[PDB]
Amino acid sequence: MERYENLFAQLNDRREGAFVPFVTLGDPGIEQSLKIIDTLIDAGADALELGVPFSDPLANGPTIQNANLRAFAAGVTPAQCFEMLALIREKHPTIPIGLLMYANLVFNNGIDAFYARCEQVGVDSVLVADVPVEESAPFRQAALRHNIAPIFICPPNADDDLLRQVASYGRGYTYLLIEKLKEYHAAPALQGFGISSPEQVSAAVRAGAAGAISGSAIVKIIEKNLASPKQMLAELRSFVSAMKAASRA
Amino acid sequence: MERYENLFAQLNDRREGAFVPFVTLGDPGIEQSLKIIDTLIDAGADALELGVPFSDPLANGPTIQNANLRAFAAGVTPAQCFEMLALIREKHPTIPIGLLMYANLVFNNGIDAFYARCEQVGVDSVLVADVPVEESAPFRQAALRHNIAPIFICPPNADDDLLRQVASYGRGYTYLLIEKLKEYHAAPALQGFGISSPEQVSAAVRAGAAGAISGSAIVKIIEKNLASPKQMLAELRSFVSAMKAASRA
Amino acid sequence: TLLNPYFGEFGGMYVPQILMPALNQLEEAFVRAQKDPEFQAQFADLLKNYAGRPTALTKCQNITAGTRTTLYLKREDLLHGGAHKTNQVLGQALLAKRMGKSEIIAETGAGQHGVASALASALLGLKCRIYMGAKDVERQSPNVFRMRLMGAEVIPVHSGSATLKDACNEALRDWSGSYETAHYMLGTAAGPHPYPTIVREFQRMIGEETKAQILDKEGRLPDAVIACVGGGSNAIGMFADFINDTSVGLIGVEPGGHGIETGEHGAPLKHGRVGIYFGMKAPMMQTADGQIEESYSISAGLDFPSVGPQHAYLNSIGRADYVSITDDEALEAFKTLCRHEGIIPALESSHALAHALKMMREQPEKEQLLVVNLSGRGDKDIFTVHDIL
Amino acid sequence: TLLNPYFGEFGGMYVPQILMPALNQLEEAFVRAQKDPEFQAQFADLLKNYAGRPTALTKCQNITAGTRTTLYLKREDLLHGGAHKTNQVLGQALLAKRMGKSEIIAETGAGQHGVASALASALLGLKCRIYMGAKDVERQSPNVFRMRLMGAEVIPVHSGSATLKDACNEALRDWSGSYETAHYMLGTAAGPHPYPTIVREFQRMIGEETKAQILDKEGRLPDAVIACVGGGSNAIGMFADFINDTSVGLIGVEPGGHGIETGEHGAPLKHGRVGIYFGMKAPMMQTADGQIEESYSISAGLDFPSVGPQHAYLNSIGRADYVSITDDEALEAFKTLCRHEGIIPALESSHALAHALKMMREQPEKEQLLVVNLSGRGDKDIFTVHDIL
Ligand SMILES: O=P(O)(O)OC[C@@H](O)[C@@H](O)c1c[nH]c2ccccc12
Ligand SMILES: O=P(O)(O)OC[C@@H](O)[C@@H](O)c1c[nH]c2ccccc12
Ligand SMILES: *Cc1c(COP(=O)(O)O)cnc(C)c1O
Ligand SMILES: *Cc1c(COP(=O)(O)O)cnc(C)c1O
Ligand SMILES: [K+]
Ligand SMILES: [K+]
Repeated sequence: MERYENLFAQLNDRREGAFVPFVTLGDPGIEQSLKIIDTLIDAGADALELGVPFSDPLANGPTIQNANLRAFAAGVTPAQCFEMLALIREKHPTIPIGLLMYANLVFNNGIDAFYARCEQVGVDSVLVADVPVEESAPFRQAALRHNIAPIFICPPNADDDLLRQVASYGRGYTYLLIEKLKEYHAAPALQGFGISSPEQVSAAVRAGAAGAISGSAIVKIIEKNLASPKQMLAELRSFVSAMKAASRA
Repeated sequence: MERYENLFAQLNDRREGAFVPFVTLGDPGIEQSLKIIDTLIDAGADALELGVPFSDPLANGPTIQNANLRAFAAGVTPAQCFEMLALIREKHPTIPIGLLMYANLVFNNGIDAFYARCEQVGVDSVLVADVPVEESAPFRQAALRHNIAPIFICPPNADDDLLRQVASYGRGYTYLLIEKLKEYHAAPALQGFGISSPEQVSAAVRAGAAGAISGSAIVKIIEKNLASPKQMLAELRSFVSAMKAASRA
Repeated sequence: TLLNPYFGEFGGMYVPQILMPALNQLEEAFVRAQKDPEFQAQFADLLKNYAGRPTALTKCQNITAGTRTTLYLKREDLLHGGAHKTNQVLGQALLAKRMGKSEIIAETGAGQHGVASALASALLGLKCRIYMGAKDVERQSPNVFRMRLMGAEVIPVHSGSATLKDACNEALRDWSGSYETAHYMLGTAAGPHPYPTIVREFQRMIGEETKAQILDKEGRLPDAVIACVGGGSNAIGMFADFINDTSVGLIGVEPGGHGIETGEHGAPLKHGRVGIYFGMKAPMMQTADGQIEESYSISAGLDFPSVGPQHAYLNSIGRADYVSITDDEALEAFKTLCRHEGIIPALESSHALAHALKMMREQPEKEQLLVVNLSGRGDKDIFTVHDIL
Repeated sequence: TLLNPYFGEFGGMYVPQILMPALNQLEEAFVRAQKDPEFQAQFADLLKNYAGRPTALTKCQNITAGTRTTLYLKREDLLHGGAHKTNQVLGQALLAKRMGKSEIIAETGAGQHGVASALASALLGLKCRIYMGAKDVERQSPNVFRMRLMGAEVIPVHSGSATLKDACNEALRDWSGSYETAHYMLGTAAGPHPYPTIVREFQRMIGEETKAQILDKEGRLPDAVIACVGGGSNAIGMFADFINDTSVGLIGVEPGGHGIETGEHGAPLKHGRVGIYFGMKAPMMQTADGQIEESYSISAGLDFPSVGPQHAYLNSIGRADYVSITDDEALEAFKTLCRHEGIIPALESSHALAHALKMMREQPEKEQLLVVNLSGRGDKDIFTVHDIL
């Protein structure tokens, strides 16, 4: 909850937009993943969206699904992900950290217990990809009790009732209309439709969104430079600083 | 017709029974077959029962069916069989010659024409294995018109009506009750149930039959000594003289 | 005999004397059975509750779209076993039981008849032994296993000759001595009387249902009923009830194989000559000097060298018409039915459909109500077609 | 929603927001359809004249001889396609047409659902694309060809994951953007609402016919109805009409695989724990930390890692009872049915029969009227059993 307010407020004073990169925890390896994350952070990432390898990525296409395969090949477990999250939080106190989850890994050993573990490690928000607003009640109530921001996706085929729900239920940011969202006082919208070029970040901000999220683009770079860990980071740094520059004023 | 009367009359004066061996024309080869036949004749055979290789031997078991295979492998045709029959008749004027036929080779180019060809080569009788007394009319009428004796099989499951029919329809000999057959004045009965030992020939005669027919036994010897043509004939001679001796008084 | 063994000049009982008692025994039992309401009720119960009759009559609109032809398919492919064979095999089985017999003797090629004999015997507590030739076995391995699973004793015959007509010899030889306690189960409307008659009567429900169903759907009889002709059972089953309906065309379709002119076909009725074999006088595939030849067809179920006596007769008097369909034409009808109606027809039935498609396509503006007897399913043929495609 | 998405605690619609409109669209159409007499008449015509309903209810006397058990088999193996799958695939296809859709999207494992989607689409003029994983394809090659023959577009998916649940991801992803013109055809009574409800309603004729047929034959309802449970469609189809008949036992049979204790099984309802996946909250095969596991069974048609929501619910309240049957027990029931009744059951249905045989054999003097849902034929399994034997 807290960290998002602080970030968007600061970005606002700077007439700057937020750039949030997505990455799969443990891809291509745990050690390699921590390095990637630090590089993203210190390259200009305003927030982070991290996914934990799930056996059945429903709302995922090619690039992202392959990332999970790589994480699983490395034997990455949810337990190891939360250990990584604690370390990342220990190194970076203010950067908002969001999790992309699938309902089962949240529900597995108790929904509330999951959110407690999130708060304990310093996670700020959780977007459960396969839970529509119609089934979000126990997830959002638990997130709230633990000071976690429940993130909701606002699809292109969204209607008024949905807009109103996402507005009252969501916290932190709205995973993306823009004018209606602000009308209902929704959390700052962050566009996530295949954002892969600097021109797309500036366009997102210009349209009234508070920022943009780029996932596959980041994953591509990793998938592209597996055999060259150093070139992977180097290219990841260049990509991020370019995307961040495009949100800046 | 004629030759059978002459043979049975003579055998009668000698209180002797008839021994008729069966062989497939052209088995194991045409040249080899003519030799086998002459050996059977001059060994003591009183009559001969010859079969022409038919593609589908219905009323035939293992031994006989294999004989046809051998004849066919040698390319024996019905045409070649009738040529053999003429030669055999040219060498032996009095020995009765019977044919074991299957309806199709008789019916093929005209039933009557078949019987005419039989008379022309000097055949004395024809037993069409797959024609019961119920379907014999055109076959027997044609055989008669051409002085050929129509042979009928009298099965063990035969009843009175059949006994009476076989008696009035058959000529030459009755392929086998014995007392009933003589009552109806049937043609001299010749038993053909697996006759393979001298003891069986004497037993057949003692029971009142005019003789015995042995087929598979002869074929066995041929099938047994294929690689040794001379030993084949030698053994065929010994078998025949033994069987013939057993009918003698 | 109690019934006429001949259909004009065709038919008869050309078997060795020893087998006549078995034939006369069977004819007598069949006659009693047909008069017996209890036998009919038992036969009916089985067909209904065990085999799944009445089978449906499917109107195929997609394939006849844009033409004046209305096509219906008699769904024999939906019968227990996937082929029309079951009907008469069940009837013959009840008949053997009526005669107090405990064994069933059969022979096979395509495997379908062996499997059918096996299902009926297993169901009715009969000991079944099936003769099959080595060459034929290896090819029909799936059906061989099916027969064994059903308790049938598949007896391997191999002595030069190893095909249907060649294996029949051993089946008959057995029956010659076992007929007191065993019944030879012939799989088609052929062979010596009373088989051509029994098989037709035990398959005639196909035609009787079709008539009722066509009257229900269209309120009129069809212009023509079309059926493939291997030995003639499915065809005569369909034809039988329509014979006295002179306005209804009866079309039998024989396998043209690689094409009539190539000689590699299985269409004796129209491209062979009368002979005597299989215990009957009928048109057959034979050499100039009387030696029986083998039929050819992409579909093994139509590789019978001869045809039923009643078909040869129906043709002579001009009551039924017979035509031929090539492997290629049959393959096309097969693929067309799959894609347009979602029905995988047996390669055998595909010859009958292929002809119906020809009648339609050659004269698109001709109004005609057709019924094709879809005698079986083609699940068994997917590999064959697969290899050709 | 218009209907309750939950069966107690089980069910729901756990799908990404983007897919909710497609689900609500389908639920609305289903509701209209059910109220529409014309839709019901069209659906009925197809089931009757195309698929072959009503299927028979076979009394199996031979297998229950010497015991007080009377066994009847609901003949779904005689349905067009050889499996109960056709019923609901036809219904869903008419539903897509009601919604003005032209495409059908599906995914497969055992191949049966892909083939079923293909037959319905071909029949009703729908463009069908089927997702299948490489590993799964090579194994189900015959069904792959069948689908292609029926015009279906079998799309080869291969990216590490190559199984049903793994291929569903691409099928759903597609539907996310194509739902305006395409309908995702789910093959079992599972997944997000309204699928568990739609599939049951489109399979309930099995139970409605069984009730009428049992009343006709025995003049009483059965003591128990038994059905194998892969995802739950054939089972719920049989159960549905008997739920309010409290005297009728409902027994669902899950695959025990190599034996429950070995872990290599496919029985999540009784030996798994509630989770959230496949768009539903239901018992499933999963690791201690929430990762979904694979089910195991000699029969591929029962390798679903979860179970329908309504089954998990029927169990919780004690209305239906669920048990497990090992591969070995299923193989024995398979062979026993072949030899004693001449019926080749699918390895899937063999689990349901194997249990009925157990109920009988353990208590031979217990009088009980049983009905086993013979959901499909085992022609497809002869090779599998062949290799084991
Ligand atoms: O790859 P994209 O088009 O740049 O968008 C990021 C996306 O992959 C990431 O946020 C994400 C991972 N899994 C998801 C599941 C649902 C929605 C979004 C996601
Ligand atoms: O082989 P046997 O049992 O000794 O009988 C001679 C027999 O083979 C011969 O006469 C014959 C050949 N083919 C037949 C057909 C039917 C009756 C008899 C035959
Ligand atoms: C056995 C078979 C036939 C061929 O034989 P008929 O005796 O002519 O009927 C036709 N169709 C199918 C599907 C078969 O299995
Ligand atoms: C698909 C299949 C099943 C398993 O699934 P359900 O959804 O449980 O019904 C059962 N039997 C057969 C024969 C099948 O093909
Ligand atoms: K033929
Ligand atoms: K399951």
